[PDB]
Amino acid sequence: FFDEKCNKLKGTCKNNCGKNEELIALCQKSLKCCRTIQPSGSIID
Repeated sequence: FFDEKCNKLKGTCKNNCGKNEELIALCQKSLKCCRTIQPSGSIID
């Protein structure tokens, strides 16, 4: 449910977070929902 909503927020479940990506939710199979955050501005918060 948590990163199911992350899926809606277009967060991809990967092992290690990539470019400007942060860990927002813990998935199964050791995947983590990482959001590709937009730079230049104050992230997403």
